[PDB]
Amino acid sequence: APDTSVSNKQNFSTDVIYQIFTDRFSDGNPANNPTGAAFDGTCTNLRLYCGGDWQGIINKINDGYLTGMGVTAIWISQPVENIYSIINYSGVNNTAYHGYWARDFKKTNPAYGTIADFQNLIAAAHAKNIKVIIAFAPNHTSPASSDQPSFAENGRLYDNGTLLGGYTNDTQNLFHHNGGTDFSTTENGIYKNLYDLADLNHNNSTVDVYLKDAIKMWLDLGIDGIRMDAVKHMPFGWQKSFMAAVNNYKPVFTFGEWFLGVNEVSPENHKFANESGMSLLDFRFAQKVRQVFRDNTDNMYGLKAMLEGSAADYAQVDDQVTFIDNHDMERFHASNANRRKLEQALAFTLTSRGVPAIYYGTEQYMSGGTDPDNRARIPSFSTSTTAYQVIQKLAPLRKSNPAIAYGSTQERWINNDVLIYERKFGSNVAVVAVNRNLNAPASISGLVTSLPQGSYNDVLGGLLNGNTLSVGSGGAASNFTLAAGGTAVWQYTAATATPTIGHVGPMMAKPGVTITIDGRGFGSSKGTVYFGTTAVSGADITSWEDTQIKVKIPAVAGGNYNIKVANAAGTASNVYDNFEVLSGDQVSVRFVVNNATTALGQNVYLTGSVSELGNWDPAKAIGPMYNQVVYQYPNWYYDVSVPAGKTIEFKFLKKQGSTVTWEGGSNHTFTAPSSGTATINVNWQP
Ligand SMILES: OC[C@H]1O[C@H](O[C@H]2[C@H](O)[C@@H](O)[C@@H](O[C@H]3[C@H](O)[C@@H](O)[C@@H](O[C@H]4[C@H](O)[C@@H](O)[C@@H](O[C@H]5[C@H](O)[C@@H](O)[C@@H](O[C@H]6[C@H](O)[C@@H](O)[C@@H](O[C@H]7[C@H](O)[C@@H](O)[C@H](O)O[C@@H]7CO)O[C@@H]6CO)O[C@@H]5CO)O[C@@H]4CO)O[C@@H]3CO)O[C@@H]2CO)[C@H](O)[C@@H](O)[C@@H]1O
Ligand SMILES: OC[C@H]1O[C@H](O[C@H]2[C@H](O)[C@@H](O)[C@@H](O[C@H]3[C@H](O)[C@@H](O)[C@@H](O[C@H]4[C@H](O)[C@@H](O)[C@H](O)O[C@@H]4CO)O[C@@H]3CO)O[C@@H]2CO)[C@H](O)[C@@H](O)[C@@H]1O
Ligand SMILES: OC[C@H]1O[C@H](O[C@H]2[C@H](O)[C@@H](O)[C@@H](O[C@H]3[C@H](O)[C@@H](O)[C@@H](O[C@H]4[C@H](O)[C@@H](O)[C@H](O)O[C@@H]4CO)O[C@@H]3CO)O[C@@H]2CO)[C@H](O)[C@@H](O)[C@@H]1O
Ligand SMILES: OC[C@H]1O[C@H](O[C@H]2[C@H](O)[C@@H](O)[C@@H](O)O[C@@H]2CO)[C@H](O)[C@@H](O)[C@@H]1O
Ligand SMILES: [Ca+2]
Ligand SMILES: [Ca+2]
Ligand SMILES: [Ca+2]
Repeated sequence: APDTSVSNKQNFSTDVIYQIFTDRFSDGNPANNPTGAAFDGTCTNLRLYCGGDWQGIINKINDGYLTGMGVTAIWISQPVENIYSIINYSGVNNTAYHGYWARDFKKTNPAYGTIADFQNLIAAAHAKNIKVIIAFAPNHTSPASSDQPSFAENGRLYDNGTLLGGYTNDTQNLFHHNGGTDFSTTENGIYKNLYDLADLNHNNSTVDVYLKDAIKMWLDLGIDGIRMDAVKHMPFGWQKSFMAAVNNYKPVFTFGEWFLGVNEVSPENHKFANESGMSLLDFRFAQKVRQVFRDNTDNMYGLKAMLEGSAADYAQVDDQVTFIDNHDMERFHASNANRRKLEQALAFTLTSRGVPAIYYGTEQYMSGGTDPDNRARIPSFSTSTTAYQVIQKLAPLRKSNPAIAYGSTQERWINNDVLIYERKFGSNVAVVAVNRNLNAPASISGLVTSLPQGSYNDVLGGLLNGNTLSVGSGGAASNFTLAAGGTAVWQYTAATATPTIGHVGPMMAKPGVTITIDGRGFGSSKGTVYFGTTAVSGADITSWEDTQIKVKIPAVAGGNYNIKVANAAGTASNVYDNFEVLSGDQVSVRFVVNNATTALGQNVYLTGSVSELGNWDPAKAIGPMYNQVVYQYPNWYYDVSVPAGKTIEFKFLKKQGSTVTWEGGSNHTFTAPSSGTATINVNWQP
């Protein structure tokens, strides 16, 4: 099958996602609607259930609303059963309409539908070439109070109907009891509760095994991707072991929600996306786009800087999920704003690197403040809005032109208000011009591109006041006027002679697992696949065609490898780096080191005899470790994904910048559990 096939669960770069807030999209089955004080059929009270369900989504898939727009993927509110409580937060009733207050990760939220309904959704979507992503929020259960067990459902967690425990009298320590986070530090936000939500303790074996078994149930139901919620608030090491469980079973595109504020560039964020096994929602992209196209707090130079910086900071920038708004922030389109601002932001996002995700209702020019005002019921299913047409015209390009899906990004023309950028992959090219100034046109002279000589029509057909482009020899474009608010897209596609890799997924797994290599120019005959210097050919290459290769990871030592392929003739492709071969199945283990004193700025890290611990390379040591919440300085702790059942030697380090101080004595040693969790507690050796 080609890279663009709906069956490709490992690559969403050729797709356009539609963010569906289930309760607010379409009530296709009034019979499953909640009743009484928990429901408002008019959807005036945005904190109660309005009735939106999976049958509704199926209907909108079948009547062409989404397909007519060029949407090829959707994500939905967490499908698992939520609490049924109607919580009164200071005179206002609140329900779990949003799906984030889970009580049973192995059952469905009856308001959205039954397991049968979910199966029907997966089937209907796939029949229309639409992939399905589910939100999954394993960070917590629901609102709770340990002193007041009668409040809500006391954050109780059930295992397919069987009660495991609640927040009160939690002798099993299924949850954290460290108060609520104040977001002061990453550690603080991980081991303390978000709001009043009962924080799950992933170091508890029951919780660990339960959640991994739960996600596998959904994987078996045929989901195509996972949107991990609140990933900045769960142990990064545990999450890596979670992604390993997923990838070593049935790998599907996974990305997490890690909020970044305006002007926030986070090295931790980058590292997480680069080493966790999942990518992230591109807040850096979203926030900059809002600054430039919505709030006028930065110009095109800032947009360019974001594009160049992110392409260098994220190992796989093409896996970051882009957007201009979501279910938490104010909708991009302000009531009194010119609609062209939204239309340009959409065009920009749809033609830029990554995986575009459009919040439901954006195309209907919905406006709204922060939660819950940004969650109104979609007011119309009109295909006649300009925004709907913009998406309809550009979304399909991610499938037809690989430069959009996998291409590099290069600024070709720029000033305060104008940015003309080029996407290029193999012989494929796309050039996009955007003039955010709604009052002043710009004279574009001296524009040079990789487009072959010829005349190019605006893919938007002038919808956003674009124009035709005339390209002479050398890719030089004839002088033209870019209209005020003008947005144009010019593109070129052609066969690529040389094998070219545009995407690889998953990027982390143990040997034997099948990975998907997408691109162009692979040829129809099986070639060779390289993991570092190791060559793979023949039987282990399950399938091979021009745009997609399915190949099993060879039994090489755990570590980071460059991926490369060669066609049957022996011509080598470009290198796709940062592939992590795991040393085997993974388990999450908590390491605790006692009496490790340090100077301000100096932190403790973990190093060891397996790749999961950096193979004794301080530059790849695990950390910085924590020392405030679960354990207190001079004691440090950290949760780490390590190969199950392996005997591992390790030591702790104290690092100040790249300056390292090693534990003295012999290495510490332990054998990781075969499944579940474990805690290894040792003393710092001088
Ligand atoms: O021994 C003393 C005492 O200890 C214990 O009590 C402590 C608690 O255990 C501890 O958690 C802590 O609770 C307090 C909080 O720290 C504090 O912040 C405060 O919480 C308020 C909050 O400040 C209010 O704003 C309000 O919250 C609102 C939000 O503002 C709304 O936006 C909304 O939210 C929900 C969203 O609508 C949902 O979509 C979803 O959000 C998800 C996002 O959409 C998604 O993108 C993201 O990634 O993930 C999100 C989560 O899935 O869920 C949101 C949360 O439900 O609605 C909420 C609710 O109205 O209200 C909260 C609650 O009041 O006050 C807390 C109570 O004090 O501190 C306690 C005291 O130290 C013991 O439990 C106790 O018995 C002991 O006596
Ligand atoms: O995000 C919050 C902060 O995180 C990081 O801070 C960590 C430090 O870099 C790391 O050294 C350690 O800090 C411990 C000190 O090493 C240790 O000496 C002692 O600190 C003393 C201090 O020496 C003394 O001068 C002062 O009067 O009292 C301090 C005791 O509170 O304990 C420290 C731990 O409490 O761990 C820190 C994380 O907990 C970032 O480096 C920092 O910039 C962030 O603000
Ligand atoms: O990769 C080949 C070798 O791998 C393994 O060796 C690793 C060690 O097992 C591991 O402990 C660590 O070694 C560090 C020491 O633990 C640490 O004490 C220090 O050693 C200093 C020593 O303190 C000092 O007295 C002496 O003068 O210099 C030593 C350094 O040469 O740093 C060590 C790291 O440089 O990392 C080792 C890998 O680098 C296998 O155990 C070994 O058999 C293999 O040959
Ligand atoms: O002609 C090559 C040149 O094209 C672009 O330069 C633009 C510049 O961005 C505009 O602001 C204005 O000064 O016109 C120039 C072309 O004459 C590229 O930005 C530049 O890197 C490239 O060399
Ligand atoms: Ca319904
Ligand atoms: Ca947490
Ligand atoms: Ca890369």
